[PDB]
Amino acid sequence: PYFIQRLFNTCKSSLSPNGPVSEEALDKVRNVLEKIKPSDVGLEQEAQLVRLPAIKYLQLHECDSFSIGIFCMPPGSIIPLHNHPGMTVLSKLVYGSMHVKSYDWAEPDQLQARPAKLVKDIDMTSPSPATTLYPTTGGNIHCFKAITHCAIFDILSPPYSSTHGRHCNYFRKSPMLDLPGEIEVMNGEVISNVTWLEEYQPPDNFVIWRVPYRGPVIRK
Ligand SMILES: [Fe+3]
Repeated sequence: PYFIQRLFNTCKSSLSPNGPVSEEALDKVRNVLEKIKPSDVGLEQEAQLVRLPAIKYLQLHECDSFSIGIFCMPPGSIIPLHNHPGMTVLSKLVYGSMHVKSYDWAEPDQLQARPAKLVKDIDMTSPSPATTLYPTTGGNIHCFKAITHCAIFDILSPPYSSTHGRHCNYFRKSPMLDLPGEIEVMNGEVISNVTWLEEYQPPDNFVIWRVPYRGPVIRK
C-alpha cells in the first residue's frame, strides 16, 4: 500500500481545482509516479501478457482537484484523438509498448478546421519516463495506439468536467483541402507540417469498459 498511498498523498498536497499549485509541486508528483511498478496498482498479472478490442478504464480516484485512472489496452486498440481543455496531465507507461501522437494548436484560442502543430509521433516502451501535458503545450491533443498489452497511469488536474466546460473533445483531420501545410503566426513564427483538425463525435467502434480497481487500497 506504500506507493499508491504516497502518490495519492502527494497529489492532495500538490494539486488544486485550478491545476498544479506550482511546477515544483508537480515535479514532486512526477518523482513519486516515476517509481511505479505493476504490483503497486495490482497489475502484475496483466503485466506478464506483454508478448475492435475493448479498453479497460480503472478509476482510482476522482475529486475536484484531480483524477487518477489507468487504461489497460490490448494490442492494436486505439484511444482516438482528443484534448484536455485547461488541464495538466501527468502520465506514465506502467508496462508494455504503445504509440503516442500529439499536437498543440498553432495559435491561441479565439466547429471549423483549426491548424495544429505536431509535438510527438513515437513509440514508447517500458520503462519510459513520465510525460506531462499542459493546457497549451506538451501536446494537449493526443491519441494512443497499443503495440503490446500496455497500461497508462494518468493523473489529471483539474479533472474533466462537462458542467465546468472541460469536455473530452475528439478530433479528426479535416477532409477539406486547399489548406496550407505551412503557416506564419504571431511574432513571425513559421510553423511547418501543420495538421488541420476539426471536432467530431468518436466512432461507435470506441468502447471503454469501466472496471473496478483491485490493487492496494487508498485511504482517502
Ligand atoms: Fe488524454
